[PDB]
Amino acid sequence: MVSLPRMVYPQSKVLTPCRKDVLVVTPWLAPIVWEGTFNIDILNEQFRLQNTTIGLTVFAIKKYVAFLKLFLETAEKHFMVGHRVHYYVFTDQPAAVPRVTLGTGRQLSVLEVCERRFLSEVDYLVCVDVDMEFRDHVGVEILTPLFGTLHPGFYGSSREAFTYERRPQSQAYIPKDEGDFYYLGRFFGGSVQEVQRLTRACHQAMMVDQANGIEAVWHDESHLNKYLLRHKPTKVLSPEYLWDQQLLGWPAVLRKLRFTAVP
Ligand SMILES: CCCCCCO[C@@H]1O[C@H](CO)[C@H](O)[C@H](O)[C@H]1O[C@@H]1O[C@@H](C)[C@@H](O)[C@@H](O)[C@@H]1O
Ligand SMILES: O=c1ccn([C@@H]2O[C@H](COP(=O)(O)OP(=O)(O)O)[C@@H](O)[C@H]2O)c(=O)[nH]1
Ligand SMILES: [Hg+2]
Ligand SMILES: [Hg+2]
Ligand SMILES: [Hg+2]
Ligand SMILES: [Hg+2]
Repeated sequence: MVSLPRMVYPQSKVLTPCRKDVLVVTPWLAPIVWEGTFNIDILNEQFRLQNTTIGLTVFAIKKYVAFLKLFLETAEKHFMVGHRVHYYVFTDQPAAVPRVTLGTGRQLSVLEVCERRFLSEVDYLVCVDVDMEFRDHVGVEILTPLFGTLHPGFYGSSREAFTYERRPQSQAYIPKDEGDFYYLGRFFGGSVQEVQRLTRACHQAMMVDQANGIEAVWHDESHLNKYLLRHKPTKVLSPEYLWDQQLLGWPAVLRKLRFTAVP
């Protein structure tokens, strides 16, 4: 709505690709977020003017509560810094949640293990796994109605090699000649509405597979991929946003490693 203020930055070169080594836009015109493709100053202005609030959801059950401290501490240094953030930690051990110091405008809720609550408190929802840590900037450049993240182990793979559910009996089934990318189940999100639609669809699909006595090869991730195949994401995040340096190193194609597995 509101107009952006005067800003000074490099023009942008119509005749110069921002990247010559990677695909920066999908066939359905959704941007693929790589370092160098965005001016964070412009994006920060756009989202702050909207007083955007981002919700970050994580599940920490059983032995996984041990990952919370590093997860939250690093998020405080790299996730949506400058914007309103609301952390939602779902755990079976509320008292085991570390007391992490948060910056201003950021809050955390412990939910022991509602839907409409999200719609009321945040504009976007970012759903990630807790056994990770932020190592670099993860900001508003990822926000959009719906986004998936390229899985680090298959970004350069052909569709036939993707570990999609290949059994026709499963609702998550995807044949060999179908598929755009293999998205990681550990990092996805979008507007509250779109995220609830995705989780709702996947919940029902999994219920169907259950009754039929079948369980997708990679569970939630398998259904996520089926959903995103049929409902194209409005933005796709590159592997910079979901990596594992111990297992994959640090390729030249990745100018930054932002969110990674904890060794
Ligand atoms: C062909 C080489 C690929 C190496 C990565 C395999 O990653 C696993 O992929 C499956 C789907 O095929 C699941 O997504 C699984 O969760 C992935 O493992 C997890 O992510 C990788 C990157 C690594 O951090 C593992 O320790 C995780 O368990
Ligand atoms: O067999 C499993 C593996 C993971 N999880 C849950 O998934 C979350 C994060 O998943 P994972 O360990 O697969 O994360 P990744 O290494 O993919 O980041 C954990 O907090 C657990 O609550 C689970 O319930 N069962
Ligand atoms: Hg979520
Ligand atoms: Hg689904
Ligand atoms: Hg599900
Ligand atoms: Hg899903």
